[PDB]
Amino acid sequence: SGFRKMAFPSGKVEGCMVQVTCGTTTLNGLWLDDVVYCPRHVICTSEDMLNPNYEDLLIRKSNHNFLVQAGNVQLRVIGHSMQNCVLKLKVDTANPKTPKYKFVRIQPGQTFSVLACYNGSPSGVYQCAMRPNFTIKGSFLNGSCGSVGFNIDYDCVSFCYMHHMELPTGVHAGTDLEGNFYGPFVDRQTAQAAGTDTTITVNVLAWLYAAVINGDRWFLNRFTTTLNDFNLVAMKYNYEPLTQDHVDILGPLSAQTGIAVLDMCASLKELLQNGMNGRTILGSALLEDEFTPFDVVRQCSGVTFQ
Amino acid sequence: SGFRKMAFPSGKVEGCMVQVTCGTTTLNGLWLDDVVYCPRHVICTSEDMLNPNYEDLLIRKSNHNFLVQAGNVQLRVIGHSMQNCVLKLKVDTANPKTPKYKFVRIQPGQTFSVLACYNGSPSGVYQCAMRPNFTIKGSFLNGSCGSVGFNIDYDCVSFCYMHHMELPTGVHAGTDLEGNFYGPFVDRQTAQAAGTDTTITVNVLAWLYAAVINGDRWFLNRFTTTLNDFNLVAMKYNYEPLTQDHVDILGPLSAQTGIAVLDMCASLKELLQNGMNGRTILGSALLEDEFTPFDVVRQCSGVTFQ
Ligand SMILES: *C(=N)[C@@H](NC(=O)[C@@H]1[C@@H]2[C@H](CN1C(=O)[C@H](NC(=O)C(F)(F)F)C(C)(C)C)C2(C)C)c1cncc2c(F)cccc12
Ligand SMILES: *C(=N)[C@@H](NC(=O)[C@@H]1[C@@H]2[C@H](CN1C(=O)[C@H](NC(=O)C(F)(F)F)C(C)(C)C)C2(C)C)c1cncc2c(F)cccc12
Repeated sequence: SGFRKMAFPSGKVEGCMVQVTCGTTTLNGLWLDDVVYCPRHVICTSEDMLNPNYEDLLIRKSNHNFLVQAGNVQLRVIGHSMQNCVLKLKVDTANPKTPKYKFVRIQPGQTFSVLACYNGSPSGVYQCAMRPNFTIKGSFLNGSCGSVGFNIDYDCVSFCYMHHMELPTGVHAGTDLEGNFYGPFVDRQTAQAAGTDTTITVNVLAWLYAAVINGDRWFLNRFTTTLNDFNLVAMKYNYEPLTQDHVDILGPLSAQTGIAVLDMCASLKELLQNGMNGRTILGSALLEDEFTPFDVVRQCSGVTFQ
Repeated sequence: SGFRKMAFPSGKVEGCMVQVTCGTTTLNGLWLDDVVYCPRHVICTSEDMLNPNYEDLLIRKSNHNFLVQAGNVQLRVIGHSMQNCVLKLKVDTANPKTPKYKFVRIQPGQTFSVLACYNGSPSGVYQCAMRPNFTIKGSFLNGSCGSVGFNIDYDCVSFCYMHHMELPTGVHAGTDLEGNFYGPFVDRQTAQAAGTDTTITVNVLAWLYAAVINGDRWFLNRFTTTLNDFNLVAMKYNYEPLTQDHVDILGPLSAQTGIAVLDMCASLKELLQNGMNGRTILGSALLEDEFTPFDVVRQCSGVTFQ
C-alpha cells in the first residue's frame, strides 16, 4: 500500500539525451535512430527571439553550425530540416540505445513523466499532468529546453512532450514531438500568458478511490447524486464536467471498492462545499487532480514495464 | 522555476535489478559485480515467518535452491551467505551494467529515490525521506521486497535502502545494504509497529526558502526570533529541534533570498500557530518536510548527474 506521485523508470529515455549547441545557445536534444530532435529556437539570437522568420534563419545555417555532444563524444550533423517548431538534425550515427518508441500527442488531463535535463545530462525525473489550459506545472531552469515527457507501455516509450519555454506565471509550455505546440503558445517573445485553468474532475475521483483502497474513508457518506446535479456543483467550483465515459472509466475502481461512482461524486460534492475540516487524504490537505484512473489502477495493482 | 518532488534518473539502478526465487517465494534482488543482494526472508516458508532461526534455515539450502532471472536470462548461483538481514548470492557472471557505487547508510531526515520493482522488473520511481522514526512512507505492493533506495552523486550511485516489509499503518521498513535494519524492526512476524514520528524542521525551512525562490512570499513577516524561543514552539507542535548546524546548512539559501534563517523561523512559528488561512505554498496546503536543503539548492540551481 501507499500512494506516491510516481514516474516511469527513466533509463530508456536517459540513453537518448544529447546536447545541441548552435552559436552561443546550448540546449537538450532527443536522439532516436539517426535523428536528433530539438526546439527550433536553438538557431535564434537574442534579437531573433523578438520576431523571427524561422525559415529565413534556418536557410542561413549550415550542418557545421550545429554541435551535437552525446556524452563526451561528438556526433557529426549531416542534414537539417524544420518540422513545425522542432528541428530535425540528421546525424551520421544511429543511437544504439534507441528503445522501441512512438510519438503520441496527449489530452489535457492525462499524465506523463518528465526527464529534466541540462547540457544533455539528465538531472531528475518527475510526474506531470497536461493542464486543461495546455500548460504543465513543471520544474525547469535555464538550459532545460528540449527535455522530454513520456509514458512507457510494456517496453515501448511513447514520447508526448518537448519543453520549449517558461510562461510568466512560472508554468511551462511545449510541443509534441512533431513540433506542434500544446495550446495557444508560440516560440517567440510575446506577452503570451497561460489563460484560465480548471480542475480535472475525473482524476480527483480516481484519487479518492486510491485513498479508499489505502484506508482513508472519512469522506465517504451514505448519500448519492445524479450526474447533472453533480456537474452543476462542479461548474460552480471551476471543475470540468464529468461525462458518462468518465463514469465508465471509473468502473473498475468502483467495483474494487464497492463504492458506486455516483456515490463518490456525492462525497466530492461534500468536500467541495465543506472543505476538509483539518483532515487529510493520502497526506494531502488539497484535492489532488494529477492522477488518472489508469495511474491509480497501476499503483494499487502493480503493473511493471520491461 | 517550479518545484516538484523529483527523483534521480533511475537508469543506472534499472540495470541492476533481477528476480530472485526460492521455493514458492519470488522477490527482487540487486545485482552488482557478481553478487546478488536480496532480503534473507526469501528462504522462509509461511510458518517459518513465525519465529525463524535463519542460520538453521540457510544451512538446509543449496545453491540450486535459488533461481535468479536477469531479464529473460538465468544466472547460475555458485555461492550463498548471510550478512545480517540480507542474503548475498554469489553468481557466475559480473553484471556488465554495474555502475560506480557505494553502500551508505542515511540519517532520518535525509531523502532518497526508490525504484519500485516487481519480478525484477522496474515499475516506477519516486522520492522518499527517512522518517525520524526510521520508517518510510513508500508505495509498495506484494512482490516489491528487495526494491532499493538510492542517491546519485555525479556518476556514483549511493545505495541506502532495501525494502523488506510493510508495517500495519501502511508504512515501510527495511535495511541498509549491509543488511542492518533502519529502526527497531525485525524480519519475522511480530506485532511490531512504527512508533511516534515527528516533523523534520530543517526540511520545512528549506522548502519555505524554495517557495520564496519561486515567488510565494505571503508567509514572510518583519519579525524575528531566537533559536530557543523557536525550539520551544517547535517542540509544542511535534517538530524536531533546530540546531546551530541546521542554521549553518541553511546559510546559502538565506543568502540567495536575503531572508535571515531566524527570520524564516519566525515565519514558520506563525504558520504553526495560525495555519495557512486557506492559502497554499508551492501548491500545498500543508508544510512539506521531505525536501532537504540540498534538494532545494539542487532544483533551484540546476545540478545534473553523469
Ligand atoms: C530554455 N532553455 C528556456 N526557454 C527559452 O529560452 C524560451 C525561448 C525564448 C524565451 N523563452 C522562455 O522560456 C521565456 N520567454 C517568454 O517569452 C515567455 F513568453 F514567457 F515564455 C523566458 C522565461 C526566458 C522569459 C523562446 C520562447 C524562443 C527556459 C526553459 N525553461 C525554464 C526557463 C526558466 F525558468 C528561466 C529562463 C529560461 C527557461
Ligand atoms: C515483500 N514482497 C512483502 N513483505 C513481506 O512479505 C514481509 C515478510 C514477512 C511479512 N512481511 C510484511 O511486509 C508484513 N508483515 C509483518 O509482519 C509486519 F510486521 F507488519 F511488517 C505484511 C504486510 C505481509 C503483513 C516478513 C517480515 C518476514 C511486502 C512488501 N511491501 C509491501 C507489502 C504489502 F503492502 C502487502 C503485502 C506484502 C508486502
